[PDB]
Formats: sequence, C-alpha cells, structure tokens
Amino acid sequence: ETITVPTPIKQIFSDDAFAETIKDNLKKKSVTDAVTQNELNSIDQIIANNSDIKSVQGIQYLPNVTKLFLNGNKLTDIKPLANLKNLGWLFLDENKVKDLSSLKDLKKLKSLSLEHNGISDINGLVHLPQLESLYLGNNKITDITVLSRLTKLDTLSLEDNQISDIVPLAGLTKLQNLYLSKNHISDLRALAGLKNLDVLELFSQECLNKPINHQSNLVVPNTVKNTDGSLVTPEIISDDGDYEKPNVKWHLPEFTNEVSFIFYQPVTIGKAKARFHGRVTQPLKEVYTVSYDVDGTVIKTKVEAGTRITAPKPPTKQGYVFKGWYTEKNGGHEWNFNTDYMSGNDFTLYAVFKAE
Repeated sequence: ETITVPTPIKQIFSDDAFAETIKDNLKKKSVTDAVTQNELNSIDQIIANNSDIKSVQGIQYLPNVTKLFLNGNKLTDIKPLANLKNLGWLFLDENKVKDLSSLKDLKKLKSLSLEHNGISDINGLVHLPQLESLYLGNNKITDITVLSRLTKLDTLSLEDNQISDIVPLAGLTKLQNLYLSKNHISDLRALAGLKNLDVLELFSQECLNKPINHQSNLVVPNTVKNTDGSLVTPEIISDDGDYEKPNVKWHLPEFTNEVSFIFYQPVTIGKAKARFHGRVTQPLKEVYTVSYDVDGTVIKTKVEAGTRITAPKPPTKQGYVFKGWYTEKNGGHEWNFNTDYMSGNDFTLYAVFKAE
C-alpha cells in the first residue's frame, strides 16, 4: 500500500471524479501530474461532497487521513477505508453503504454520519463503542439493541426511521442531543433518566395498532405514555370521536376500515424542551356472524366478510341422511362453501335431512 516512484494521480485514483478531488486537495494542475508518497502522507482531510464519486479506490495509500467528507455521492463498497487507522470523522450521507463491517477496526473514529443510505442492519456498529457522534437519519432501522454498547455517544440522530423500542437508549446518560422524530415511538419511559439533554426532537410519531374487529360501539385503549408512564391526552380524534380516559371511543353506525387520533404533549427532560407529537392508527376488520342451526340449536362463529367460510363438521341424525346447509329452514337454496363468501351481514344456515 505504498508507491515507490512518482505516480500520476489518475493511475492511483481510478474514479475520474475522485481523481479531481485529489488533484484539488494537493493544488495540482492535472490528474495526470505525478505525486510522491510524501505528498500523499501530507493529506489530513478530504472534502469531496456532492462530487458524483462512485469509488474511493486508491484511498488506502493515504495512511494519515483523519477527516473524510463524502456526502452526496454514489458509493456502495467502502472496503478501501478498512485500514485508515487514524480516521476520526466520516460523513457518508446520501450514499448506498450497507456493509458496516469495513469499519470494525477504525478505533479512533469519533464521528460517523450515515443518513439516507437505506440501512436496516446496524449490528456492525458493535465494534465502535468509542463513537461520540452518530447520525443515522432517513433509513429503515427498526432494531437499535446494539446502541446500549455506545456509552460514549453525546450526539445521536435516529430521525425518520421505523423504531418503536427505544429501551436500549435508557442507559446512555451521556446523550446531550437526541433526534428521534419520524419514528414509531409511543412510550417515552426509556428517556426518563437522560438528565443531561439540551436538544430533543420527538415530532411525527406514527404508531400502528394491531387490527381489531369493527363494531358499532368501538373502544380502543390510549397507549401513548409520557416519561412517567402517564397517558398523553389526544390532540384531536377522527370521526367525531371522544376521549374517555383511559379509552378512546367512537360511534360508527357504518363500517369503516380505520379510525385514528393525533396527540400532542410538551416534554421537559433535564434542560431540554421537546414536542411529543404523533398519530395512532387503528385498522378495523368488517366481521359478521354465521349462525349454524341444527334442528333448533345454534352455534355462532365470527367470519370476515369477503372471506371463505370453513364448513362445520356435518350433523349426524339417526334414521336420516344429511343433505346440506340451506339458507332457510323450509325452502331456500343450499350454501356452497367453496364458492360462496361471507356476506356483509349476520345470517343463519339451516341443516336439512332427508329420509333413508
């Protein structure tokens, strides 16, 4: 990883955009100009944001780089970084970098920015417990279990992700700046002990409940909790709903597949002021009851409209032969379970028998 003769910049740095970056850093006239290892050793910092760079191949010949600004490029592989032992600041916003394993030996890294990279798996960050700043906004992260090992972070941005479980942050008492907006957070109890916060953002939380059946009189528990576990009063409720603590209630005379409510709660933690803001969405299934009548005795089961009915075990009446399930006791037509789907209303099916 060392050149032994003067070598043109373009020969080492194969990406045309990155070659111009080295030329400009060294104040050279052309990417064809020859450079020496002593000149490469002199590079402490590279600033090449928004420069259409696809590859940093060649950077492994720069042992003394401590600061690397590469926001807004087209990078995917970062393996050439693997042995830059003195790298302290790495900014890789707006790329497509997913293989964080190349970072595992960068033990002097103090600041890491990886926003807008499509990342979901951050487990590779376990090898960087010394990090002080971490920017992971605009990604697809759900599991932040690993962050309990990052006990040196004072700055953490996780905004615009898919996080619901923030329990791994509870012990990270060094945090001073914490950006968590645009996530799925409904329970702030994990934040209660972060007494050193100065800046906190908690806006636009989208919280999705598991679906329940639609009913005429609907009750859904309020699941939004402050740092002390207390319920956050809804800011506004859809469909003319009302808040009857601890439950939100609606009268829905006609079926609808969703209700929702928005919440707002001012929050103070340590010296930090924040606005806890978000929406809880409740999907609803339209279910009705099939009643099976067997000579006056009925069993009822609930079935979603538009789905197939599972036929019950047929009744066995001595001296007769079961013929089918009919829409009326005396008369009507027979229900065909393989092709007729549950209707949008309650109804009864009647067992009919015939003589031997």
